[PDB]
Amino acid sequence: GAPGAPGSQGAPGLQGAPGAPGSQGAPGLQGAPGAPGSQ
Amino acid sequence: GAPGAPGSQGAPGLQGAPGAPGSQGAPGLQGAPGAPGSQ
Amino acid sequence: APGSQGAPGLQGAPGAPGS
Amino acid sequence: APGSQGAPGLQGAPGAPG
Amino acid sequence: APGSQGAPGLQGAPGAPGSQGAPGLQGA
Amino acid sequence: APGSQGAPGLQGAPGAPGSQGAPGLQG
Amino acid sequence: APGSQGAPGLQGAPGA
Amino acid sequence: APGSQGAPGLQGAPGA
Amino acid sequence: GAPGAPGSQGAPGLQGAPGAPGSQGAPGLQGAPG
Amino acid sequence: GAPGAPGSQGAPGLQGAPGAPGSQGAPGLQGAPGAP
Amino acid sequence: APGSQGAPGLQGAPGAPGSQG
Amino acid sequence: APGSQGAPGLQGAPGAPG
Amino acid sequence: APGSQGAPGLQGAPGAPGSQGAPGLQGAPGAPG
Amino acid sequence: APGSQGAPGLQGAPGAPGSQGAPGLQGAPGAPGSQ
Amino acid sequence: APGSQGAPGLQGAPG
Amino acid sequence: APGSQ
Repeated sequence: GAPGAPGSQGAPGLQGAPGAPGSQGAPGLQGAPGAPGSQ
Repeated sequence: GAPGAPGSQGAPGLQGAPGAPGSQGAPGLQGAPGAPGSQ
Repeated sequence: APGSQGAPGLQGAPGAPGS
Repeated sequence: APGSQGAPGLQGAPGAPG
Repeated sequence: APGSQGAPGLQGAPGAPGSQGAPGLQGA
Repeated sequence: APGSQGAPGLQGAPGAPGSQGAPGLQG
Repeated sequence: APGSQGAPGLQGAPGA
Repeated sequence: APGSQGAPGLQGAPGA
Repeated sequence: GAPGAPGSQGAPGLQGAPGAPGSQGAPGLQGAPG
Repeated sequence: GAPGAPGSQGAPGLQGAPGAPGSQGAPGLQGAPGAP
Repeated sequence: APGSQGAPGLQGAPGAPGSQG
Repeated sequence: APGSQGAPGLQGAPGAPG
Repeated sequence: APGSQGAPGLQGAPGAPGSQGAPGLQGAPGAPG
Repeated sequence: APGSQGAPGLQGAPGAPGSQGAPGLQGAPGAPGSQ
Repeated sequence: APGSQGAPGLQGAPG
Repeated sequence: APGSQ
């Protein structure tokens, strides 16, 4: 009258869940007055 | 008969690596081009 | 992954310099 | 994907005084 | 709830300055 | 569960639909 | 920004 | 959106 | 075997016009200078 | 017994039908506004 | 599949003009 | 991840009088 | 169906049409003047 | 169904990248010159 | 593609 | 540019 021992292992990686944000990095400002054509 | 040994999964919550590192985005040029001399 | 960018052509005609 | 729809936007600037 | 798991619907609420403009340019 | 599956997220995309210098040649 | 194509500014307009 | 590299992309200050 | 071919259905693919396109409008066509 | 190709087959699933007009890119832009 | 990529408005050198104007 | 893709693009027309 | 299982097909040759012609980008400057 | 299907490949043409059509070559129309 | 962005005119400042 | 400097 004995059942088994279903000690289900864990997940070696499991829900690591990397953010996967995706690179938005946007250095996008050289807008300092670039010598405007007003001379 | 006797108990068992571990092992199971199917899909233990797939997550996905991070997206990427900050790009250069849309680097600007300047406020206005043409000349820096006095108008 | 959904990676969705090669080169957005990196500048749409930067500008028309006044001179 | 697209880089800010012509990233700068109206690059020559909208003079449009009036 | 067996439910599911999903990343946020979207980000915050940005957007306004940085496109283009020159209220004061005439270039005549 | 019907929980951590997005939802609250706003645009989070700054359209930045205006950049008016103003001081420049004439105007 | 992408999405506002066509003539989001004066473009052809030399000025005002 | 159309997701395009739009913007007016032109010049207008010294244009007129 | 083959009780009712459980889920032995057809596999339609990518209908419509796969190949996500997009409009593209750059700085407008330049005028004909004098 | 022995399912006849068990599971299911509803392949098409989601669909984007990306049948946008081939022009996609600015076809010919805007007729040259000739200026003085 | 490997995809989703962008390169939208991949201008390259649309105008690349000097002091033409 | 198609290996990104052909990305031949950067600044357009920096023309005008400048 | 032991036939095959690999998620093999990742898109294909025609792929992005990417015609990549550039009929004209900057050639004859429309008679700038 | 041992080896049921003949491993349908990339359902036709593999080789992701496209860039086919070459609408033109270069040189936006007009009149050449340093103007 | 290390060192591979010059699309418009990069490294072409003739001024 | 042929000028502006």
